[PDB]
Amino acid sequence: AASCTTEDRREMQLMWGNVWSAQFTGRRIAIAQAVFKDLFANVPDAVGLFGAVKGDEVNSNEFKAHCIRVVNGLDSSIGLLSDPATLNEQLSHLATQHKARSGVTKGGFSAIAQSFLRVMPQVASCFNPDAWSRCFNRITTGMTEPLPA
Amino acid sequence: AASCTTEDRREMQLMWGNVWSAQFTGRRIAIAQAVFKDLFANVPDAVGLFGAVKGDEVNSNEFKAHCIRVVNGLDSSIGLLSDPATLNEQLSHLATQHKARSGVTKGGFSAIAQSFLRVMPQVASCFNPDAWSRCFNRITTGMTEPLPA
Amino acid sequence: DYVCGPLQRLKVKRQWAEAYGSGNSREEFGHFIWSHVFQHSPAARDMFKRVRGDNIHTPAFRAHATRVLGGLDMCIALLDDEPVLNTQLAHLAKQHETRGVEAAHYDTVNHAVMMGVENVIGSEVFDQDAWKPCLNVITNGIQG
Amino acid sequence: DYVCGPLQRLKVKRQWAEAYGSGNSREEFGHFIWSHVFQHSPAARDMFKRVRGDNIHTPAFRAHATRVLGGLDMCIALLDDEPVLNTQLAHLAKQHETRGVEAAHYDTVNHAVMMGVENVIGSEVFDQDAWKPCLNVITNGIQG
Amino acid sequence: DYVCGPLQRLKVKRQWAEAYGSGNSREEFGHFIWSHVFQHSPAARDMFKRVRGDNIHTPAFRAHATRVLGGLDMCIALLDDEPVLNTQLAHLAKQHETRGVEAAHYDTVNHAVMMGVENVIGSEVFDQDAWKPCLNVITNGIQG
Amino acid sequence: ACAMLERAKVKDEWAKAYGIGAARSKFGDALWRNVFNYAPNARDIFESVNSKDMASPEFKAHIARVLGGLDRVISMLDNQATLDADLAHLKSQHDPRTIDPVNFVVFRKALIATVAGTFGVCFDVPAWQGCYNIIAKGITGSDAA
Amino acid sequence: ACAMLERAKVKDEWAKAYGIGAARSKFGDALWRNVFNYAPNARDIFESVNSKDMASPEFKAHIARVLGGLDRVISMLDNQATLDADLAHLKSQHDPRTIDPVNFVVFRKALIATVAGTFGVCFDVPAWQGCYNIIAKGITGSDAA
Amino acid sequence: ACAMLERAKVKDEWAKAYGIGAARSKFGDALWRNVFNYAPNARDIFESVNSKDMASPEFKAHIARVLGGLDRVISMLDNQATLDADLAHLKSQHDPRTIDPVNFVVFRKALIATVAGTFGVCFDVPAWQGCYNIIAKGITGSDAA
Amino acid sequence: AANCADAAAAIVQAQWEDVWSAAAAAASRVSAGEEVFAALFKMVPAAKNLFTRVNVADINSPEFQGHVVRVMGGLDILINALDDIPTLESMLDHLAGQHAVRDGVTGAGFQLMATVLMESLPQVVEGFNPDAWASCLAGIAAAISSAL
Amino acid sequence: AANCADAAAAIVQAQWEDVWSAAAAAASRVSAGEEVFAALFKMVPAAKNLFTRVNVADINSPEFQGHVVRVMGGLDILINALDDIPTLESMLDHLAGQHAVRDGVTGAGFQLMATVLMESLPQVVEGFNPDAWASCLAGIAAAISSAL
Ligand code: HEM
Ligand code: HEM
Ligand code: HEM
Ligand code: HEM
Ligand code: HEM
Ligand code: HEM
Ligand code: HEM
Ligand code: HEM
Ligand code: HEM
Ligand code: HEM
Ligand SMILES: [Zn+2]
Ligand SMILES: [Zn+2]
Ligand SMILES: [Zn+2]
Ligand SMILES: [Zn+2]
Ligand SMILES: [Zn+2]
Ligand SMILES: [Zn+2]
Repeated sequence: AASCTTEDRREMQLMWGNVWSAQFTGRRIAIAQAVFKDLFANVPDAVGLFGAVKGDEVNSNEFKAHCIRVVNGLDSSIGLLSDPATLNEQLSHLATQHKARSGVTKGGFSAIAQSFLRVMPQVASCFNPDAWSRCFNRITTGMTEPLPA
Repeated sequence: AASCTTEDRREMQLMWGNVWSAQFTGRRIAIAQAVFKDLFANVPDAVGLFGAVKGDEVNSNEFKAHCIRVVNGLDSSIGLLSDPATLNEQLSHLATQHKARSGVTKGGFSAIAQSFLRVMPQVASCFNPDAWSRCFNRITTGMTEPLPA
Repeated sequence: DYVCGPLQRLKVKRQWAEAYGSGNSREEFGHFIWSHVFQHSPAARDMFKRVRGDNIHTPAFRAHATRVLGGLDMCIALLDDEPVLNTQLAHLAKQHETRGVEAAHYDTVNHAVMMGVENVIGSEVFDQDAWKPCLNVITNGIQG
Repeated sequence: DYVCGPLQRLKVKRQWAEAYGSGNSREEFGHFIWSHVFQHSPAARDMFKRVRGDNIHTPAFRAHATRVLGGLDMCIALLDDEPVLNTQLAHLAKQHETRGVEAAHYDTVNHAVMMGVENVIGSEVFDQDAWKPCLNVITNGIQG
Repeated sequence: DYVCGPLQRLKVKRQWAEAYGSGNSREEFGHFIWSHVFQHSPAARDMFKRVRGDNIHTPAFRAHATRVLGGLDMCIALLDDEPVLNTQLAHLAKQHETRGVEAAHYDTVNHAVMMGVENVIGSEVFDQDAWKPCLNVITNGIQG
Repeated sequence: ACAMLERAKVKDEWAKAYGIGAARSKFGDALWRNVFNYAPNARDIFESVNSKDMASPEFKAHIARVLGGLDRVISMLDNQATLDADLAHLKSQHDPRTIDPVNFVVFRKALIATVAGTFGVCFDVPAWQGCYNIIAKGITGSDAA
Repeated sequence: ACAMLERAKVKDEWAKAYGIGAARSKFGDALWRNVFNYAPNARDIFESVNSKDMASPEFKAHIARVLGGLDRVISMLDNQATLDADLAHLKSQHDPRTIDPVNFVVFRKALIATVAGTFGVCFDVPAWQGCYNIIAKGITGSDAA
Repeated sequence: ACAMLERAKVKDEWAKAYGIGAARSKFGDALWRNVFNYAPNARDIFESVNSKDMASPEFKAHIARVLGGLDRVISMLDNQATLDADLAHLKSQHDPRTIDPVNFVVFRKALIATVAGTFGVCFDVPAWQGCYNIIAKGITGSDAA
Repeated sequence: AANCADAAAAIVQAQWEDVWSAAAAAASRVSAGEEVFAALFKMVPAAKNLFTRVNVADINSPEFQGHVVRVMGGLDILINALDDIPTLESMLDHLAGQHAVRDGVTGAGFQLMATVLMESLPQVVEGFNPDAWASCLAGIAAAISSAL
Repeated sequence: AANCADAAAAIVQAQWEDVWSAAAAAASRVSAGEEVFAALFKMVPAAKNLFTRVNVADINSPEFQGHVVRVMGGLDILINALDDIPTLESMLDHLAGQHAVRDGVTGAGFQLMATVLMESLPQVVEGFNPDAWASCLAGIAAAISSAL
């Protein structure tokens, strides 16, 4: 709806912290994949962007490692929501890492976001779509500064 | 009876900690001697083992220093009962220090043990012979690994 | 007293878990580490000119540390999956490629990280014979 | 501001008492000391190859420290009995005889121990003009 | 990331306030600082032979530190009043005149003081880009 | 199956769970959160009641009404007479919305979660599924639910 | 359906519910009370383990074992390899007892009650029913449960 | 008998019992209440110290002194040298008062009561009687107490 | 009797729970087991031919992994029911029967197992206590192996 | 509506209170204001001629210092009544009127002001939170400027 409120961030933080596995990559990959699999399904030409990391063989080490890196990145931001000043820097960095890849559109995020929304509720316990969305989009906004559309 | 239980170690630790004098050698020597005096009484040829430390002149500096060292050793183990992993190393060391002295038999300990049992109740407050024994023997077992018998 | 065996890995995994806390004290966890790093090698700061390596008390640097510990978390988390682990370690290696990270630099950071972990979980329980070697597996990977 | 007089001894005796606690925190008390020792003289570790001087976080080493502080306790406890004290100091000396302990090594350990004691009892109250000299009396004894 | 601007001064003023506490913990605040100073420059102690610089755990030295932090408080408090500030800074300068305080000496003390301040108020919030420069304004004043 | 005993029981538990006052609002909010997480697509169905803002008075009002229905129906399980008539009424209210009866199954699931989750391990799963169906049947004459 | 996510989830919840120590005994006792109340005739099945005295060490021991099975199986949901083998093993243990597979349905119900009842309104009913069935199927190759 | 161990022990317990600060006053008051209840006639002996008003500073002062004696003597049990001399001193102070040594027995009793009563079941009765006597003997060279 | 001090027991509990709770990871449970056996074998390879039925031929096989897990479950069941002495009895009795029937299992095959857990638990456990563990472990290692 | 989350609000409160409480110092309040405007001017000097009435000619003049303070008091009033949404309304309404009447003040003069506070608050504030601040500030910067 409106904006990612403090209350919201606390919520966002829990929904995430609960499905997060601090000792193994299992769940991370499982979730990451569920998302990408869904992204690639609703956006055909998307897969073409992850050539460098074998986005075709979602079970390939190259891509798993990627998922790991993605899930990690989102963890970075989500947790950093408690310190906006620093979040800003972090998201700006992520932004740059993405400006550098041709094909990455602001609307691509708009999509992956829907995907997460379809996935999280399946793995997360008492999921709060609204709150999650508000804050997810806050993170998105930063990550996607100069990207096209 | 059986084995030196956690509960037992706690008890052992108190019975000892209470008669222990952290600032002076007085009581230490007093107790040490009471023990050795009793050991030497029930085991004639025992005194012959402490020649290096004038076990004949129990009031000699050489022997007092010894008592101090013994009492200290036992303190080391008793307190280390709370950390078996490290106790093991410590007792093993004590064991070696004793394997190196000819005449020191496993049965010698069996004796000094009885002595302590006769002395402690005299100086210690509400003494618990059973618990003390269980744990004393635990410390003994380690100290006397390769010794004859 | 080395060899980052499967059990040592499980151990480091759990201890890392405790140190990398829940998702809050990470700022202080990062600060401690990097703080310690520069206390040992004041010169090392010069490598982080892009991220305010002169003042680690900066959103810019804090964000940097975030990325570092984050990478570290991945490696530690991948420790049980040799194949994917090296794939990632490779990625990290390329991220350092140009930069002139000497071997002694990694030794320092590794040391610092352990200090950091010990600081949080305590000296009583802190498997050094597990962290030491396992951290090197990660370092030697980024090494190239 | 030296001379380990009878009063300074009484003082050290009591302060040692507080630091050497009841019989628990001795693990951490030992860790602090030895930890500090190697932070100053990383090389010194080489002398403790038999007792895992490479990782003080080891039952082997912990046991070592136990012996050390224990010896130390005796000496401090014997401080008031000159005759028996030197007899003991002599014993300790023989225990070090071969080993190549330099004077500067004892200075370090002494310093560390004081740091350890202060750490526990606090800077407000910590008679340095008592520990410093009295510790030397013990050290110079082991010295030989 | 410097320039002791009017806002940085306000900041330092407030943070100093918190560190210099209410009027109790000043003993420990002093101890920490000076302790740290000598940990870095053990030699510096030689300049304080008049005030037991050998044992900071002394009423004599504690009194010294009292004077120091006190002076420091004035300067920080005068930070907003340029004219009166320099008048004071001048006074402090004359108090050091003869004594051979090198530039590096002030760098150390300054560093220590910040460590002290951070120690008390915490790394989360501790404007380094404010203390660093503002402290220099004071130091460079005493400098002469 | 939904025996007379099973009904006395279903009522008993619903009562305990539905709570007294602020507890009811809480329960309702819990129930619907589940409904929309179990079947995220069913949300668009309630845009007429501002399902966009799950905290909007418009929707809380809705929750209020549906819970009230649920209550008045459950409480009447021991009176076929009324039960049937009221269920019939509800049917009249839902028929024109042309809702896929499968959604009513999702509901049953979500209700079970919410009620058991609030009531405790004592929750009688079979009795609930059975009697819940008597209601679902009455509202959308389908399989048996 | 029992997706990989549903499994990660079922495990997560089971963990929270099954508890750590004394909580486990409690859970077990709760579960079985339900099993025998849902199907009082199924009690005679366990007389071999003294189901006469539900507090007898003999039976608590049984509960212990079944829960242990339940745990080791659920925890392996993210590893078809082991899961299948272990489920196969359990089948070997139950086949000779010639048990009406309907009883395994009763169990599912009772399990749901007990776990949801302990876990809270967050309990994912569908995910549990789905994955519970993967286990029931593996233990007694039937319908899908 | 009063062995060196018995002495180390008597001291240990006295210390615990005599307490630190306000506890001492309390102990003293307890001790003397006992003395005068055990032997009500012995009260007239202390009129020189206003035993009429057991709460008078005059008497509290006395209690203070006797306890101080008791402490300095007990604490010296591990040093015959001093012990004897000090006990001898005390004898000099009491000899001229011509006190029936039986009173010193009453004291022993009362002391035991007071110390054991304060110290706990751990109180070593024999060790106390023994070592108490070493002191009574020294103060009033009699039987052995 | 399958007991140890109420407290010596609580210690083992915390420690065991520390490495094997219902909320760990399918991967961790496997490795603990894998290691336990690999070590149990290097010590006495003469024992491998005892698990032929469970694809011991390939320790990483599902059949064997499944077996290993069953063992862990068991040890858990025990360690945890250590506070309820009378139930641990039935616990043991059962396991005993289950082993007495496996032709080949020796009352010392267990002695080996013990030595293994002991030499490797401190690798995974935090402030591992060999004493508390020996006191509680030998109590039940002895009850399970009540035959041969 | 002049609101932000109950919590997003409590944050701003603590932070604002941190630098501007009734118990600060006449000198601190002045400097915060002085800096705020000096910055508000370097950004758009075309705005100086808007405070001609309050001796803007000499920012350190009593007349202007007095003005500056009035502004702070206002911002305080707002920030603090952030929890009482309906009162903050009147708060705004008033300020609005007070500004709508000052010929020259643009609905973007405020946009500038915002940017200024944002770029300089972190200088004085402790653990400054731009998000919470942006969420609450824009809420009222928007209400005050309800004209032009
Ligand atoms: C909207 C869909 C997105 C697209 C199309 C996109 C695309 C990409 C691509 C193609 C890469 C380069 C991979 C490579 O060659 O190594 C990348 C990297 C990355 N992305 Fe995204 N991304 C998206 C969303 C996200 C989100 C929401 C996050 C997490 C919050 C994220 C986190 C990352 C991270 C951490 C990296 C790796 C950077 C590195 O370590 O070098 N991405 N992304
Ligand atoms: C069973 C009776 C024991 C015998 C026969 C025995 C015998 C000895 C002898 C002869 C020495 C060598 C003394 C020398 O030449 O310096 C010695 C040293 C020692 N013993 Fe024992 N011991 C006995 C029991 C114990 C016990 C129970 C403890 C305390 C727990 C103990 C602690 C020590 C220590 C600490 C040393 C000194 C090592 C050193 O500093 O070099 N002993 N013992
Ligand atoms: C052993 C643990 C280490 C890990 C896991 C690690 C991880 C990382 C990661 C993920 C980045 C950010 C890459 C990006 O997103 O662009 C990074 C950057 C960097 N690392 Fe490391 N690193 C480690 C050790 C070191 C060491 C030993 C040094 C130097 C003493 C070092 C120096 C750098 C530098 C200079 C950067 C670039 C900073 C910038 O972005 O301007 N790293 N490291
Ligand atoms: C000033 C306090 C010191 C005391 C009271 C002390 C006491 C002890 C004691 C009791 C032992 C064990 C002897 C045995 O049981 O075999 C020991 C061992 C040792 N000490 Fe010292 N020591 C002190 C200082 C030092 C210093 C300054 C160093 C070296 C920097 C040092 C190096 C050693 C070494 C190498 C060992 C042998 C370790 C082994 O058993 O392998 N000690 N010390
Ligand atoms: C930057 C903060 C500093 C301040 C505000 C400061 C302040 C003071 C003050 C007020 C005194 C006492 C003067 C008196 O009452 O006679 C003093 C004394 C002294 N200061 Fe500083 N000082 C500072 C830094 C330094 C540094 C960098 C050093 C040396 C490393 C130093 C060395 C001395 C010495 C040697 C004394 C004389 C001690 C004595 O009375 O015997 N000061 N300082
Ligand atoms: C047994 C469970 C249910 C009960 C007792 C129930 C009861 C009610 C009641 C009392 C109303 C409002 C009556 C009024 O207009 O005054 C209502 C409205 C409605 N119900 Fe249900 N309902 C149930 C399940 C469902 C399900 C599963 C769906 C769809 C997935 C559904 C969709 C609707 C819709 C769309 C409205 C219209 C609300 C509006 O736009 O005003 N209901 N229901
Ligand atoms: C998915 C759920 C179930 C699991 C995981 C499970 C697991 C187990 C386990 C581990 C055992 C004991 C293995 C041994 O002998 O060592 C067992 C025994 C048994 N189970 Fe199941 N079981 C389940 C459901 C059922 C159901 C529904 C029934 C019957 C209504 C049943 C009847 C039995 C019987 C009769 C025994 C024999 C116990 C004896 O006499 O020793 N089980 N089950
Ligand atoms: C072992 C126990 C006793 C101790 C340690 C002891 C100690 C003392 C001390 C320290 C004083 C005062 C010394 C001074 O004049 O400065 C004193 C006074 C006195 N004691 Fe004892 N006493 C003991 C038992 C008794 C008993 C049993 C009696 C008589 C029943 C007694 C009768 C007196 C009297 C009459 C005084 C004179 C006080 C006065 O008038 O000033 N004492 N005693
Ligand atoms: C304390 C550790 C041990 C525990 C708790 C334990 C537990 C178990 C359990 C639960 C089973 C499977 C029960 C079933 O058939 O359903 C089992 C089977 C078995 N155990 Fe143990 N066991 C232990 C030690 C040993 C040892 C030391 C050996 C010998 C090396 C051994 C040999 C076997 C064999 C041969 C089987 C049969 C495997 C099969 O079904 O093919 N066990 N054990
Ligand atoms: C959020 C920040 C602002 C607040 C809370 C605020 C507050 C105030 C207050 C309380 C007054 C004086 C009311 C009175 O006449 O008694 C005032 C006057 C005024 N404000 Fe603002 N103001 C803000 C921003 C601005 C901005 C951005 C401008 C344009 C640069 C502006 C221009 C003026 C002018 C011209 C006056 C009249 C001065 C005079 O009396 O001569 N204000 N403001
Ligand atoms: Zn270091
Ligand atoms: Zn350490
Ligand atoms: Zn130092
Ligand atoms: Zn100090
Ligand atoms: Zn420093
Ligand atoms: Zn810092």
